[PDB]
Amino acid sequence: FEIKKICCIGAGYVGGPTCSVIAHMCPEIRVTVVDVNESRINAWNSPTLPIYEPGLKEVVESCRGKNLFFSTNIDDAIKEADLVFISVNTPTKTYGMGKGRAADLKYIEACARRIVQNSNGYKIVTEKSTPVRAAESIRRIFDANTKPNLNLQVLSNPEFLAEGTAIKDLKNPDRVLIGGDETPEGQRAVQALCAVYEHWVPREKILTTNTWSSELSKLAANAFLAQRISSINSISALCEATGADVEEVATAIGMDQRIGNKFLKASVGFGGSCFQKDVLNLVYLCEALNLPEVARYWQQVIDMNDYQRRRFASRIIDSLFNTVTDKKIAILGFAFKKDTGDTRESSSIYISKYLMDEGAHLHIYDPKVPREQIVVDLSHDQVSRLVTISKDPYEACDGAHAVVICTEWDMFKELDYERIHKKMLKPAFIFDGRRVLDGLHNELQTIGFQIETIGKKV
Amino acid sequence: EIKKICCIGAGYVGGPTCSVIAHMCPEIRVTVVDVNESRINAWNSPTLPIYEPGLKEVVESCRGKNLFFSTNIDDAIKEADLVFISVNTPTKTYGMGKGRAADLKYIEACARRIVQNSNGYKIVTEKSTPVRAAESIRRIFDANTKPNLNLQVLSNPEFLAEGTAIKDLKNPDRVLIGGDETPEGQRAVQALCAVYEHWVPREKILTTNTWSSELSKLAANAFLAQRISSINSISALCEATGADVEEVATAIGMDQRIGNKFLKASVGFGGSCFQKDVLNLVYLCEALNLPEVARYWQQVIDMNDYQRRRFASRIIDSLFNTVTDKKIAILGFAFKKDTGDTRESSSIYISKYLMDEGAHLHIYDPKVPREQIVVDLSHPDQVSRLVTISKDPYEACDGAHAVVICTEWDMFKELDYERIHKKMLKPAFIFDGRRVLDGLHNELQTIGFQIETIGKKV
Amino acid sequence: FEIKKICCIGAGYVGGPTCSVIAHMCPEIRVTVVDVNESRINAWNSPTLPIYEPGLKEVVESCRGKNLFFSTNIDDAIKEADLVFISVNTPTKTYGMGKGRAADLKYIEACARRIVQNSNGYKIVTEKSTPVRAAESIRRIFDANTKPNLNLQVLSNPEFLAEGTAIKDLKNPDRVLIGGDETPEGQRAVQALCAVYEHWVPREKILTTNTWSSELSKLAANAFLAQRISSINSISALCEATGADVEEVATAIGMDQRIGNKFLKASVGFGGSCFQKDVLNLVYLCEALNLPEVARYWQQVIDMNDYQRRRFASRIIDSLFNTVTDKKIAILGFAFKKDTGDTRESSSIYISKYLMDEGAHLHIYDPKVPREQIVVDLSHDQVSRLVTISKDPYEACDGAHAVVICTEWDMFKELDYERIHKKMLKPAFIFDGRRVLDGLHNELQTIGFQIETIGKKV
Repeated sequence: FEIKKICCIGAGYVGGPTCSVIAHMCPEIRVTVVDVNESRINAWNSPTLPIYEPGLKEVVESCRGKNLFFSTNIDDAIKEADLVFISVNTPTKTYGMGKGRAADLKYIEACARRIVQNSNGYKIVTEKSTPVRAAESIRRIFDANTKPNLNLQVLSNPEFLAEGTAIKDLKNPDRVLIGGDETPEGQRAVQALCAVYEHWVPREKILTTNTWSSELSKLAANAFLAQRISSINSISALCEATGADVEEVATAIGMDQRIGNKFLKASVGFGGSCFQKDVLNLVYLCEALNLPEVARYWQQVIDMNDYQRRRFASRIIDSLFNTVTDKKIAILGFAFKKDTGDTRESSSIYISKYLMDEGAHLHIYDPKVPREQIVVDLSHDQVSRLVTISKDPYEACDGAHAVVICTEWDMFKELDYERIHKKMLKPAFIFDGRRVLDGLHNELQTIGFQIETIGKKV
Repeated sequence: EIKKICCIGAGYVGGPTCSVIAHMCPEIRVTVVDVNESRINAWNSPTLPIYEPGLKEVVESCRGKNLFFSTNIDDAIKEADLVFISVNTPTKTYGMGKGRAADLKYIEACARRIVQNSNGYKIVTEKSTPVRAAESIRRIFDANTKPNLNLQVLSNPEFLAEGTAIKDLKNPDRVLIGGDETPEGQRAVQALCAVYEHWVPREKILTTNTWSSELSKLAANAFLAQRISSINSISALCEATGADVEEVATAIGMDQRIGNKFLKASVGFGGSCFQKDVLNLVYLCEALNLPEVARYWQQVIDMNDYQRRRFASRIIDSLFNTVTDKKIAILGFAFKKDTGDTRESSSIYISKYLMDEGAHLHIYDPKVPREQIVVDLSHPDQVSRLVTISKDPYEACDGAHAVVICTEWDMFKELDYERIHKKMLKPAFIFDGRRVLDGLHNELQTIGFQIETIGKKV
Repeated sequence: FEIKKICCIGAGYVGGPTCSVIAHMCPEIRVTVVDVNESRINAWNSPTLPIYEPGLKEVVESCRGKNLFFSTNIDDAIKEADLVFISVNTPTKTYGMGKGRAADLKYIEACARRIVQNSNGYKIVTEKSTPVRAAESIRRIFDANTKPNLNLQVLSNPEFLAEGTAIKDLKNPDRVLIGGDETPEGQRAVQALCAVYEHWVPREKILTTNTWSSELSKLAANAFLAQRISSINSISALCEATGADVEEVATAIGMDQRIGNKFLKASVGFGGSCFQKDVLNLVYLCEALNLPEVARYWQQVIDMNDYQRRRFASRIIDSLFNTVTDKKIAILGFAFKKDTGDTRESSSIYISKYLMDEGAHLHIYDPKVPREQIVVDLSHDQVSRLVTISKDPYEACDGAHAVVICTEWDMFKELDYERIHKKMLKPAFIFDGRRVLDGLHNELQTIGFQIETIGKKV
């Protein structure tokens, strides 16, 4: 009927911030986040949260201990909950079928079973990572382990938040998506969860589908975004060959309202822990379902990304006459995008890897990524021989043959380039992988730099 | 200051654009010229050779005052400040790039005509904007200089859609103008801007180099085509998993970074713009040794081709792989609703696949003339033996095994399907290739139909 | 309950001989064979039957007009029948999907519909050509066109007879196979048809399966037989390369009772209208069902057959120094196997075709095949220029460079080879494609022949 108590299994990004927001917006609902990881739970109950998000500390502390609880007691929280969120990791498989592409359902299934063991009467169970087949899997387990007077409803409610802006995104979503059965039972359940979201979210922005659609939506959304980036990246190679300019072309394209102007910035390649993972998973799913045409269609988004990184590296190596042994090269930017410390699937790792294959002496600078993270990312002895992590950008550039800008940190616009030039070996190259130095081209060339950028003919 | 305009080419590009300019700039003399005398006479008649809503009023508003249609090319060039080249760029039919490359023969001949008839300073602006057009005109001008002859070459693509040409010309999303990044080019661009600023706000006017304006027109259409192919690829996936493509497209679309336009799954995209532009883009990548980029874009075409085939082969399979002497209704022949245009219509391809099976097709479309349906299906006896063009949908469905909906005409929503069912052979099939019958499935299933549709599992 | 009246739709090999035997063995049953082809029906009612089979004329005439009837009145025969056989042609598709491989269900479906229109109360309907999906197709049609008090049961009862021995095979079958639903209705029906066969056939030899199994059995049986031939043919190529002898190897193989000694005679290639058609159909079915591994497995049976014919032809052409223009060559045997006039998929057609490609003057002899059939088989002007049909074998060999034995007619063993040699050009070649001349090798070599055979090293 009404949702008064909520259990969230999983205290990560998927479930921590969401349930904190729910308990901040609905004073009447007892929200209990549970996790087997004790050190994670103690961090949520500390004055410093295990997740860095703007305004998150304030949201939690305004209701923690009131109607928001972080507990290591999973069993009991399930027992007394009207609604159980499942938001646990779904890491990519590391061995077996779909190795490196398919998602691993083991934690979802283990949570599904713990729910049965600890559960009585009516409950609504909503999965939040939403890989394809999660809901089907949870359904199979519930149906095969029933009890008298046990009625578990299964729903799907994917998270669309982006890290860095989790709270704004949670308070002001483009849409909320809930999936459930096209049954009179399933309808009863979708309504219940809707009523929770309607505390801060208009009904206009709440969309109800079937469980399969919510699963495929999350995946497809991220695939379309990634496609946009590879599309404009493919154009960038064509601009380099013709004398067109990818920033002019992208702006022209974006002013068509049927297309819109977002996700059209050409780059050395997309990164982050969402896009490649989701496109690879989509490809796997199509192969497994005997849809090879659709699989090869989506594979191109990955192949284009790979090609964009390789041709960038290759252009650097060719400018150096195909010899980079013992030459110092500055890598400016290691984060996968600016204004974050996240390096997952960062394009800098890949470019670095290519230059290390050439025996380059890499001096790497990034204002936010820790030295420890960079070392681990490049390793898998080569790192010890070839990689220096520079304290400052000038240190990285001192006596370098080339400067390679890999991340679009704003500070790179405003470095003293005349000084950098003096201390570089000649010819001094600047390779701009992010169009971050647009407008400075005439000045850099008169300073003496050979300056090159994605999507611009030499 | 531009006060005299000559437009070579009285087609879809030149006619409407120059009529609008003249209707917005009383002070500018605008002369549309063409060698084809009968066309010119038609522009000077009460029956223009182009049917666009609003066009007759625009023409008659200023024709004779400051808008003129003439067969005298030479005197129109001689006097003009600005010369638009608005001639056809047909796809090559033989030779290198047969079926994919644009043929620049008319653009070159105009460039040669312009030099023959010009002295002093003139701006020449290419409007069809195929890739290399600007370079071509520039090569003819540069090799044929006269003392005191200073021609500037600009590129200015049209973005109108037939049916809303006037609305798109009076309120464009953007105006694109390409020119050299030089003082000459800048001056020439400025002059053309000043013309458009009589009715177009300066924020919506974008200036670029001439390569960018060419690439932009090609790229925009490719991006649009790619979106439809992406959503069609999702539709196959939905059919295999139990997701619904409309649900999914609506979820994807409410992401403000993706936008909700061009996300409707269909039997395949059609029209004179998309396949042509993507094919030309593929061709240009091969020629520029960008095979990676060529196969990336080729996928947009292959996915379109795959979506049509799997739709057809689903019809053929449901009829146990024999359609010989079987009556099949085809509802809709235009490439989309509300038009009589059949170019690259999916109906053509579906009809073609069923004809290879010896199907007796009965085709109904409320706007496409019977001679256009016949001529499209005759392209390289089969049409003679197998095809009937019906005058009402009920004559087409009388005694048919299957009803194929290929074009999203609204009237198909509202037919008497109880009536149709009774007169169909059993089992009676409806294959809905446009999702036109969504919401009605339970009505039709209980009437007795086997009803199938794109992006919905059976 | 009991079967007293039987209607057979189709008066060919499938239904003519079977129903004649049924009416000869069951005096109590009224058997009525019907066909739209009037000239076929009048032939069955004449003293000379349209089908040549040993003892067939006697079987028909002992009961024709008593309890066996051949009628052009399809409609009425259906009305009064307890049991309706469907045994009409299922020709390979000539256009569309599965062209040249898939079977065409059009006549089965047309018979299914005529049955509904003309049928009341309870009837059992048994299809006898049994291509895959036939029964499913008939079932779909019956279910979609029901009436009050209409109960049609669908069964499958494939024919295994071989032409030439139809009657012996019908009176003494290895097995009878009937397929029907695993329902209490389907069981009722299978029993009824069993009781008919039990008039001359022991219950031990009557096998009951599901409708899908009977369909796949017919196909798979013929595929296994064809596989056996290609297997021993593959070995024959290996014997030629090693010095083993394929007749020794085949005999050794066959004496393993787990293998048995049938269908192990190596040849130039299998033929007849059953094997290639059934293997091609099996391959198509696997492709259509997304079983590409199984498809390529079975394709090898066809590829091996093709390879065996080609390498045989190629050996002839190489022995002639790759020039056969205007050289006379005797083709002895045109029938696909000995003791018949049937040339369907005969290996002689293929070998002939290869030599005609070389501009050979073919003199063709066969004791049973008509001249008219040979001409039609080789045609599709080349035949007029290059092909002579010889009255006698000696005429064929007179002034020939080579003698090619393509069919295993016994008479070829006993020709006067010393005479043939005298009249041949030298070197005189004999190419034995059937091991028909085994044991004569020493004599032919001392006569002066260069004699070669399948599966024997030079």
